[PDB]
Amino acid sequence: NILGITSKKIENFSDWYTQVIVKSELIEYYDISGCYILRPAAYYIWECVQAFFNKEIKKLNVENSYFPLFVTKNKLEKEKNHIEGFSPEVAWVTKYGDSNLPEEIAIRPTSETIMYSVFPKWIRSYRDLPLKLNQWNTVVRWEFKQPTPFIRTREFLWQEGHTAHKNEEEAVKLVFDILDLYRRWYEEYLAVPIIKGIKSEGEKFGGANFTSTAEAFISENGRAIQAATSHYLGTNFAKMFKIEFEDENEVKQYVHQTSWGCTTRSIGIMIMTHGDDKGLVLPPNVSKYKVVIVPIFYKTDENAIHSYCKDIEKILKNAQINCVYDDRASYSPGYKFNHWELRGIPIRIEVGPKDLQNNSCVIVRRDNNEKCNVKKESVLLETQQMLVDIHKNLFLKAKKKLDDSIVQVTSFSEVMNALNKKKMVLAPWCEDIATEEEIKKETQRLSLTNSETTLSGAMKPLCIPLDQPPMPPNMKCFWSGKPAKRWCLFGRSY
Ligand SMILES: O=C(NC1Cc2ccccc2C1)c1nccnc1NC(=O)N1CCCCC1
Ligand code: PRO
Repeated sequence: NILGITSKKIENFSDWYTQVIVKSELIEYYDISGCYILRPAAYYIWECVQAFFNKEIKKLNVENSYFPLFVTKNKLEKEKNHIEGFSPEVAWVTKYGDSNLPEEIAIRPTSETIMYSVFPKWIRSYRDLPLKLNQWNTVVRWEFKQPTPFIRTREFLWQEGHTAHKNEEEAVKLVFDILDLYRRWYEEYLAVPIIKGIKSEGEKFGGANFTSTAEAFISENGRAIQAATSHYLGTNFAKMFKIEFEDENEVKQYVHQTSWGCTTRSIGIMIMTHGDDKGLVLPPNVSKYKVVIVPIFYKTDENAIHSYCKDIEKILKNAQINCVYDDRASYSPGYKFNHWELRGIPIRIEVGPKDLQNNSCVIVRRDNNEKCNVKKESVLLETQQMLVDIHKNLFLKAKKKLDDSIVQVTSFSEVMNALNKKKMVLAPWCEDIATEEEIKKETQRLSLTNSETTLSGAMKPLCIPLDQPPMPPNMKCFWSGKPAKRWCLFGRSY
C-alpha cells in the first residue's frame, strides 16, 4: 500500500502523476527548478522513439548533425519575430570562472539562428538543394511558468529538423510528411492518438509562414497539449540570414525552409494517457522488459520452481523478447507483483506449484489485469500476440477518450459548459488574430470552476484541424459574429 500509488488518478491527478513518475523510477527531482533527471527507464523510451524517427527521416534523406549550444547576440537577433518571441526566456552565459566573458553568449532555445548563420556557405546554387539536417540535442527555455516533469521543463531533450528547398511546394510537402511521422511516433510507439491541424496566426512559431501541429488531449484535467510541431518557414529566415541560391535560370532566389520538433514531452503524454492507479503502463515497444516472471512458493521444490521459471526466460530471450525473472528471496510474490506493475512491465508470468504440476503458468496483462493459464509450450506465441494486443487496446481506449473529448458548438454560450466538462470545443471561427486574446481573457474571466492552481483558466485556439467538417453557407463566427471561415479547436491547455 505505502509502496503503491496512494493517490487515485481521477481524485488527485497532480499527486498521482508525481507518484507514478517517481515510484516507477522514471524521474528524479533536482535542485534547479524546472530541471529533472531522466533515469534509465525514461531514457530507454527516448532511445526507442529516437531509433524509430531516425530510420524514418533517413528515408527522406535527412542527415543528423550537431551544432553549438551557444549563439551570439549578432546571430540570435537576425529574425525579428523569432527573437521577440524567445528573448525573455533565453539564458545568457556571462562569466567563465570569476571572469566576465568579453562578449556574453546565449544558450539555444532552438537552433534556427545557430544553423542558419552558416547555411549561406553551404547553399550557393540549385545544385546544393535540398539541404536536410536534424539534431538530437537539448534546448533551454527559461520560463517562470510552473514546470511539470517531461511535459513543461526549462531544459528538454528533443530532435529539431531543419530543411531548405528550392520552392514552396517541396518544402510544404516535407512539412506534412514529418507531421505524419509524428503521428506514427505517437501511435506506433506510445499508443497515443493526436489531432493534426494548423496553428492560428497568434499561436504559430515566430518567423513561420505557417505552423502545423499534432495536438494531444489529457482527458483527466481537460487540457490540450502540443505533441509535436512542423513549420513552413517560407523565405522568412532566408531573408534575414541571406540564404540565397542561384537557380537554373541564373536568378537569385531565397530558399524555402522548414523546421520541426518533438520532445520528451511525448513520454509525459504517454504516462498521463495510459497510467492507472497501479502506476505506469508502458506500450511494449518502449518497455525494456516485455515480461517479468514471478515465482510462488509454499515449501525439487524451490529448485523446481526456479528451473521452470528459468526455462520460460530462455524461451523468451531466445525469441528476442527481453524479460526479467524476479527471483529475489527477501520479497513476497505480492511485493513483486506491485513492484513491476508500478514500473509498467506489460506482462507478468506467474509460476507456482499448481502451475508447475499442470505444465502451465499464469500470464497477466498490465493494461486490463486479465489472467489466463497458458501451457508451457504455447507461452512464446501467446506472449507475442498479447504484446501486440496490449498496444492495440491502449491505443483504441485512448482514441475513444480523445474522440469523446470534443464538443462541436456554434455559439459561445455553449463554450463554457463544455470547458467545465473537461472538453475541447470545435467551433466556427473568423480566424482574426485580434479575437484570440479576447477569447483567452473572457474564458479565463468566466472560469471563476478550476482546482488547478498553476495552469490557466483561459481557453486558446489549439489548431484548425486538417479534417474539416462542412461550413454551412451562412455560419457565423462564434465569437465575433462575422462570417466563419473554418472550424477550429479551442480548449484549456498546458
Ligand atoms: O515547451 C517546453 N518547455 C517550455 C514551456 C515551459 C513551461 C514551464 C516551465 C518551463 C517551460 C519551458 C517543453 N518542455 C518539455 C518538453 N517539451 C516542451 N516543448 C514541446 O514539447 N514543444 C513542442 C515541440 C516543439 C518545442 C515545444
Ligand atoms: O522550436 C520549434 O518549434 C521549431 C521546430 C524545432 C526547431 N524549432
